[PDB]
Amino acid sequence: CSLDNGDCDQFCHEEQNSVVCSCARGYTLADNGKACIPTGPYPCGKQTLE
Amino acid sequence: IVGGQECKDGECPWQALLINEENEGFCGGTILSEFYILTAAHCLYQAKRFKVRVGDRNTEQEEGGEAVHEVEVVIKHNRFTKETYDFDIAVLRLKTPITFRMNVAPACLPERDWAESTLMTQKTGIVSGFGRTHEKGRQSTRLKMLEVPYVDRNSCKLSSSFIITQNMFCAGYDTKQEDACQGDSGGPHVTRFKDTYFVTGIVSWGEGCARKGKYGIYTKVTAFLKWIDRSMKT
Ligand SMILES: NS(=O)(=O)N1C[C@H](C(=O)Nc2ccc(Cl)cc2)[C@@H](C(=O)Nc2ccc(-n3ccccc3=O)cc2F)C1
Ligand SMILES: [Ca+2]
Ligand code: NA
Repeated sequence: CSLDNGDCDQFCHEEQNSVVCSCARGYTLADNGKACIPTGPYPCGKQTLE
Repeated sequence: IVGGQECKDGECPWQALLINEENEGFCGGTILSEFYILTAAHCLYQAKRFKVRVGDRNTEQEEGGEAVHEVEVVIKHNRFTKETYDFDIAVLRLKTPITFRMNVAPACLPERDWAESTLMTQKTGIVSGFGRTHEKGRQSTRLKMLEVPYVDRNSCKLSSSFIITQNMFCAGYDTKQEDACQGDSGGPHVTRFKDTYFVTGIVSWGEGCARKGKYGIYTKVTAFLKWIDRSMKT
């Protein structure tokens, strides 16, 4: 996870000499297993738009 | 906030304001979820009774989105003491849930190890609030934000009259006249990673505001992630 954050959008951990991405509550890991997908209209940590 | 600028609509949605009986703001808070607000333990000593306002950006005008919430439970860290200002953290459970909307959304809580190695190593964080715009000056009627660089723990300790503990971290500028200030206390310090903002600190204390050779001191949220999780599960 040392560089590029394991290509993870949010959390990165090394599970068995291998990169594992994960996300904050209110998000779901995307098919690519790197991006994080919000579950609702106001997911945590995102600035709001009208 | 000294220096910095006014937040735009939806730019600092996790900001909360603690208001006293006089309906006057005296500390900030950070929205963690529909029922919980993160703030500083020292703030709880200022007003016997207080409520929480969310969605406000101008305290002199009532605008769409502002809402007031009563606090149901106050969970103050049992090791907080004004002697050292260590463990300056508290969680508030509200009586009724916050409805997220434009200007009202929670900041994300990060995973501990990742936050320590990836978030706390970023160059800057963002602090915001309705506090004084100058040391001993008037509180801001508008919500302000300020980008503040993380400061090396050792440089900070050398600059400080008081002990900097592992439950704190420093941020700000040596001489540039920008800093958080009294009144911003309890408020959010967030760090953006890619396109998500994570709460990393709680505005805690400082010697004056924006003083040359002094920095802003924040409660290090990563040190309390398990405490927060336990506190949030009633
Ligand atoms: N009336 S004022 O001049 O505008 N105001 C500005 C200072 C402030 O809060 N700035 C400020 C600056 C930057 C940021 Cl991030 C937050 C607050 C505040 C103060 O002096 N706070 C303060 C100072 C020291 C400790 N402390 C720390 C260790 C041990 C014991 C101990 O008492 C606790 C404190 F409350 C007085
Ligand atoms: Ca207002
Ligand atoms: Na300074």
